[PDB]
Amino acid sequence: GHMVSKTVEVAASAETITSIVSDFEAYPQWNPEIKGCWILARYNDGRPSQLRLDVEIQGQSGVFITAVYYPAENQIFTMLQQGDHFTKQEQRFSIVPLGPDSTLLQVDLDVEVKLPVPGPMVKKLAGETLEHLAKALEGRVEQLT
Amino acid sequence: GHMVSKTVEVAASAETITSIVSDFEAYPQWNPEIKGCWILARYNDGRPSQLRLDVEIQGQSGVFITAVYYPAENQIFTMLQQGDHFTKQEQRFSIVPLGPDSTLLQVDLDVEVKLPVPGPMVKKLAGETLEHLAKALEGRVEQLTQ
Repeated sequence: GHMVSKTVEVAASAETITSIVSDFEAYPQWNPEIKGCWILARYNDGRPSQLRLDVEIQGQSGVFITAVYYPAENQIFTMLQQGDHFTKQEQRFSIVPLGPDSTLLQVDLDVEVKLPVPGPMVKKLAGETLEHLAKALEGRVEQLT
Repeated sequence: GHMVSKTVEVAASAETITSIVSDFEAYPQWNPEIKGCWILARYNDGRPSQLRLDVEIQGQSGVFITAVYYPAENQIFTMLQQGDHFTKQEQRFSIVPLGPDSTLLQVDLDVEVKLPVPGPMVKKLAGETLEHLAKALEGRVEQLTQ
């Protein structure tokens, strides 16, 4: 079980969506499956380079220690360093402008689990995570608009 | 949250104690309340520079992210960067050889808790943690010695 992807159109500008995806410590305010987030380290330009995320994995609480990379202007790439449940979690956000106030958010999620869970079930659970993330982001956009 | 200290004489060489204390990922094997420990980053010489420590108490999990320093050749100094319940946790291990086969372990622990727990109560709990580690290290030494 491995890479799943989700594209969703959001009713906000590309810079607003990039700001939401980049405001990691505000994740618990609008994402139900992230209960806490702490910036552990920052690059020399101040951008967060390492995070702690308190997450809910199928209802279990879990802790992720994650590295953050910035491939391009409207792109964010996170890489799990050590976490509960998963041996690998690589997530790429790509923010593609549509119109002045509309944006395509494209999310790739790349996971490997510690327990020998069957392939289709891993991709189903990762797809559900992206489905919920998109709905949570929609709510955050409406709250700020 | 004033600093608490513990000195214990251990019946093992300095190289044995240094190896036990430095083997961070083996901590769960001899500490019952530590469920996991992972090296997150290393210095350029390979020595770990950052750790994740998972503790469990009454089935309740806690996670600590700590930086590791080597201030002197016989010293290991850890500084909590972010953890549950604590705003500060600075712990220093100093390993000094005594006789041909025993060594002195010096541990200082300086903690701050998030809740407004009174100072004297924090230091009492920190002192209990050090006894607790000292007894656990004693067991690990006996388990690892001939």
